[PDB]
Amino acid sequence: MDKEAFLERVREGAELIKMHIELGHTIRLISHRDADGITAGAILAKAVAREGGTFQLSIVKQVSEELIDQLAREKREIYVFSDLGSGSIELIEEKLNFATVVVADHHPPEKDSFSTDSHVLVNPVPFGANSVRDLSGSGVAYFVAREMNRKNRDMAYVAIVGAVGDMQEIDGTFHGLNLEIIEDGKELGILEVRKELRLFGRESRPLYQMLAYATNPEIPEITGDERKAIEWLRAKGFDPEMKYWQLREEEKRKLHEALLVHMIKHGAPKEAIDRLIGDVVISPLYPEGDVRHEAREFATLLNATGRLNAGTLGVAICLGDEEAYKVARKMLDDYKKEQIEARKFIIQNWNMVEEGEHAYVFYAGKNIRDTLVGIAANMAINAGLADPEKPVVVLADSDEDENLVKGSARTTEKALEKGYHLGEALKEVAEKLGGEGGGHAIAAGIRFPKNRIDEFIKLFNEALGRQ
Repeated sequence: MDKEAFLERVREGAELIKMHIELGHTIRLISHRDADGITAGAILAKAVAREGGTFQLSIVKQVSEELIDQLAREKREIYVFSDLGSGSIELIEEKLNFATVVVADHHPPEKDSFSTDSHVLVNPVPFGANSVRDLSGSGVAYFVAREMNRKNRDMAYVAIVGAVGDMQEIDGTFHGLNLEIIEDGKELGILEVRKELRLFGRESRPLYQMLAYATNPEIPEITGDERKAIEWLRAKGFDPEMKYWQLREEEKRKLHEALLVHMIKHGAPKEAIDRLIGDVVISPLYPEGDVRHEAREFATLLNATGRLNAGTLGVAICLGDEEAYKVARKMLDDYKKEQIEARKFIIQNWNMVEEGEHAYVFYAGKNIRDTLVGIAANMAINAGLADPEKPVVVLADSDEDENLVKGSARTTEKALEKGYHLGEALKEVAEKLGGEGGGHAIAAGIRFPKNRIDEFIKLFNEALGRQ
């Protein structure tokens, strides 16, 4: 793999950053949105701060020409790209030749090096490392930070969180330079490698969801069906509502046994089994039951902050800001709280639905958020409250606009046998009201003027009548 040539570029980028830190220049940091990028960005930010330096961080979706030009107009002394930039080398090189740039990334590069000296490409791939299993974005950032100062080895777990988010251990175990980072984490006792269930949700999910949402690999006759999964755990004498971390080591082994036997009974290859049960990274730095205690669950948290326009908050968490974690918790729990509220409202106030000949229409106004309209509809159905043969529509005032109403329609298999098609019906009514609508036969959505709700109820019943 020629580690020494790679380590040479690492040192190149490490000393270059420290040079600007000692010059009192603000280190401009740019990192990718996912878990690999948020962890990578934090590792560099930690390094800068540990040296008494100063940084400004950005969490972006991708490197684009617009972005590079924005950055060039900031006229910074140094730009540090993290988990990004490898495909944008000549771009970066032309528009940022006036400044120092360090690229710490593992994606297949455009070129194997920058033509000028003040631009260094820190990347293991040109030296013979596999982009998807030998080291991740957080990993190369970790090498840089460790060269700057060995103390940054305490970010070893944060580095591995990125690796797992990037699925570097897709086969069930770690490889390449990742192994070195893990050993650093083992020496500082901030991470432990277990042999456990490699599924998501060992800290914050019920066992039956942990199994049903298993895709790598999939669990035959269980993946997809939560009810089948519930039945399965109860039959093997397990609490389907319990969380994996709440099991004893004794109970965990028997869970593994039942799953081993389950896979063998379906003829799964050894490789599939080794992906289901294998390396799981745990950190003593966090209490068991907390999503930060295991790497996959941590990465899932950070991916979430990335998609919620709060990537910099996810970075703060990796840095050790407990208050940031509280922000992230309330942020996620407030949504779960709205989903619960949505189902409460529609069931309690169900005595006020505009039942027509063919459909139920429920207007909730401001009471339910745009996005929760669909699950509200499903609630009325699943409660057995609504006639299963009769489609349900929930309507709520839109957050974006004000004169607008977003709506979603759901129904059943039984109803579809009457020839119903919510997508085609919502299409027709939308066009007539001057809005947008469409979707599948069993589920669809629509947006239209708030002042034509009575007209919608008429048109929607009529549109279903024709089918």
